[PDB]
Amino acid sequence: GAIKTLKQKLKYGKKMKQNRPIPYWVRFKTNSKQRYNEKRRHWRRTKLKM
Amino acid sequence: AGLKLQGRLAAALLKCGRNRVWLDPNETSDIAMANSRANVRKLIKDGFIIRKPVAVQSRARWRKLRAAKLKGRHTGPGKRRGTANARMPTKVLWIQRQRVLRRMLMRYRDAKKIDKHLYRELY
Amino acid sequence: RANKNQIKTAVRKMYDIKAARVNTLIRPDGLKKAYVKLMPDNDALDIANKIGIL
Amino acid sequence: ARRTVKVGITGKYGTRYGANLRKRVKKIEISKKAKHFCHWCGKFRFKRQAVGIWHCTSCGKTMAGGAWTLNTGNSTTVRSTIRRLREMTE
Amino acid sequence: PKEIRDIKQFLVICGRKDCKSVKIKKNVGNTKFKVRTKTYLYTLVVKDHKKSEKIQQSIPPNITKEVIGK
Amino acid sequence: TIEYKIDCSIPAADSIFDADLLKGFEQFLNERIKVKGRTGKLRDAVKVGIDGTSVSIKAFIAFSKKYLKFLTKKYLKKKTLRDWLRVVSTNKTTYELRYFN
RNA sequence: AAGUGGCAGUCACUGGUUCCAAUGAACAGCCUGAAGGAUUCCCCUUGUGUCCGUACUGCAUCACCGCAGCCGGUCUCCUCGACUAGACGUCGCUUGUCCACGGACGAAAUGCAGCUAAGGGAAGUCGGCAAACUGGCCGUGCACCUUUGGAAGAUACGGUGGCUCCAGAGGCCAUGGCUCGUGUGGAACUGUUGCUGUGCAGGGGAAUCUGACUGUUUAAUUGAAACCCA
RNA sequence: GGCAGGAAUGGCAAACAGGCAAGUGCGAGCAAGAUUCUACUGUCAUGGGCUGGUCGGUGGCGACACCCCCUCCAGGCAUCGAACCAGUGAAUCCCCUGUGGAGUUCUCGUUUCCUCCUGAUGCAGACUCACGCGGGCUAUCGAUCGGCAUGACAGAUGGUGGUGUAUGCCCUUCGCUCAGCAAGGCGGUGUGGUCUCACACCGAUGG
RNA sequence: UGAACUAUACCGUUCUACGGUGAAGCCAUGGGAAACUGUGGUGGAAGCCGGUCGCUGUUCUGACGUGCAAAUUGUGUAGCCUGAGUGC
Ligand SMILES: [Zn+2]
Repeated sequence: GAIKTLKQKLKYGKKMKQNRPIPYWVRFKTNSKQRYNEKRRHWRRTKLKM
Repeated sequence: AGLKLQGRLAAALLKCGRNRVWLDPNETSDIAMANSRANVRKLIKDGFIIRKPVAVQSRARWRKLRAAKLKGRHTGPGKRRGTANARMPTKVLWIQRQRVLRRMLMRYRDAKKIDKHLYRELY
Repeated sequence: RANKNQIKTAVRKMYDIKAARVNTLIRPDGLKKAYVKLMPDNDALDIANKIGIL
Repeated sequence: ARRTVKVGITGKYGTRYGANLRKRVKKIEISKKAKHFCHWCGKFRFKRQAVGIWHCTSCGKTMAGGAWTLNTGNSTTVRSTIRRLREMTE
Repeated sequence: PKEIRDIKQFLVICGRKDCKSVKIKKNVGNTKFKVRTKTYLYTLVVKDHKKSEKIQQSIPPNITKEVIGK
Repeated sequence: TIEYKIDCSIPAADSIFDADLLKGFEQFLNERIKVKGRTGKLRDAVKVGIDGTSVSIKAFIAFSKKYLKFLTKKYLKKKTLRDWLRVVSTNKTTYELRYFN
């Protein structure tokens, strides 16, 4: 709902920011780097505890 | 979604609802290039979007039936589902009878038509 | 953590413009957004062409 | 018309709880509901507010006595004994 | 908002530093002057058809006299 | 004694309701104007005449204007001209026969 | 000059009335009084109003929980028209929606659901299980037994449409104008005897055992004669 | 620092209870926020600066009414269950007459449908004998006068003062009139170029 | 560690159509020497009845039983629904 705490809102915003796919230029980093973002949540799949 | 945004904006601007909004089928292109409430206003001014007149729930049947029922036509024992007290309560009948009779007695008492002893008698 | 008063003074110091009012959001991500309504004598467009918003 | 024979105010209980218990509660509830005599203003106006509290709607008095009746019998005898004891040790 | 009792109250309200503008509504039934002081709008309703003109003249020239009527 | 007008100038200029569809309309009215809920009882109560390209209903009695709108719509329907013409109130005591835009 | 078209349910307030061996918060804040005391004589970050929540969902057929986009569950508010006693039930304006994997073939057998069925009427079966009968309202009327309260809607009998009338209650302006019983009774005519015409809507009676009653109960095999009660 | 007061530690805890104050255009204009922005119209709480003569005064028979700080104590509001009955008001809903637009018209139908609206706020008004909605109190009079009466659906009252009467007095829910306010909204009828849109006109402020 | 399901206590708070029936109290009235009593109304009580929401869960020992569901389901059938009621 609309009612939140400032702490909860900051945490939800950080989770929104983390919910992002890897930059494209990252795989090319010489020593073989990450291909995809394995830490990526979706509101349907997995819920935040909070 | 082809014209969903335009239908929603038009419902808002017309104060009806998207199920009373009429989008011109021969102007679907210009309607789809709307993109804003201002352009939906332009389209509404131009006639490519209309507020359909509310459908009819005519009352002429009920009105004729009500005239006849007041004449006493469809009120017989075969049309009554609720008890007499549920149709017309004996309590409200008594209440309005008492008020009518007390108003009459009190009008007669104010005039020199009855004594106050006769008033209390009849009350 | 900027107050509306802090934002008023900071705005008047960065760009010497009197703020008629300040309203503030904390936008979802966690940034704090501020609308700064200028006095009628001021012109947000004439200020934006300085600031670089164009 | 007369609506009951033996049952009185206990018509609310209908058929339940037993005749000999409805008898006692009738004797009690008639008094609990009735207006009692005010020995102050001289009007039958004491209404039972709560258990033991009786308010007079005319005089405005508020008295403590009796769960179901304004004055218990022990109260009426206690008044007399206390009066006579005070009379003698004046 | 508040109504004005008569034209002398209207004029003493118009003669205040905090008054800024008089709106003039030209109705079929009447004509009314809406003085915008701060915290209140003072409306003077007059039904006469040339008393209104003389009152619009009475209005001092330092006040913005916005005529509304459509 | 009120006056009412039905303005047929717009059609009469284009030769659709011009010559004697107007007089047929007048006779339609003389037939169907109802006074106290009866027809033929419009003598000394309602007089229908024609000021050329516009019909004129003079009413000695309490008469309605939406009633005239009803009856002109009925005449337009009976003459099939309603697909092309609209009755529009341009002035009190006046209706007009216009085209659709 | 300065309530009033109508009346239905809802809400608010008002005046009350009943119920309790039940009498149905506190605090901040605010006000009045009583008694004392004392008594120099328009303008200002458009004064201040800072801080945080503010999207959308939310009885969800996809936004939550149930491993899921699960016929389950989940808090409150508003709530139209017609029939009707109606927040039942049936249909409709406003709002919203046509989304649930579909298509052909009259579409086997079997099944899960809806119905019918002659003659008989429990002969079926552990057992009338399942279904059926009855069903609303009005009038007349109602037995045993009883804790005198009930039993009881006992059981039962008659009617119910449509139309045209006849009676029948009130109010306002001033015994006339207007409003005026969808609320009742009677009669005449009428119909292939049929009318609570649809949805809805008790089958009834007579005993034995048992618990007095009402209430409670093993969430997910037992609702009981068990527990509780006075 | 002196004097005079001053029993009884500091908090947490309700997004349903207590608890200051905002309404309309739901728009200027949003793709997405809005009692938050916007245009109007308001409301609330609180701070600072400035300018020999002192128990605020008066009217009413009364209920009461009007104009011109400090201490302590006594009260009260906040403030409280449920159900039922009656009344009034609101919005909804419906009806009558009329208007504006629309649907039907094979026949009938002065027909059918929509609309005809009004918020907070005001130290504005008329009543308040609620002469629309009702309780309380005041003054006068003094009842059952021998048949007690008044008022209620029901209560309920009355020599502990009924009925009647009046400058009657008070509070409150409203409702009504005005300002807000018609400029807005609603149903339309048009003009102008058109454009990255303003003007004109009409239509119940009905019972 | 857990009282988010669930049991119970407290604090605050919410919800409860439409009918039937007709307790006390009251009004008129008939009878009686009186004590008492007949009738017609009014009134609207009850851990009262039917019944909606709702809650519960009888019966079909129906459906399903690789389900919609690790307990649900019926265009059924039932219990209660002003109270020892109900939820948050
Ligand atoms: Zn007393």
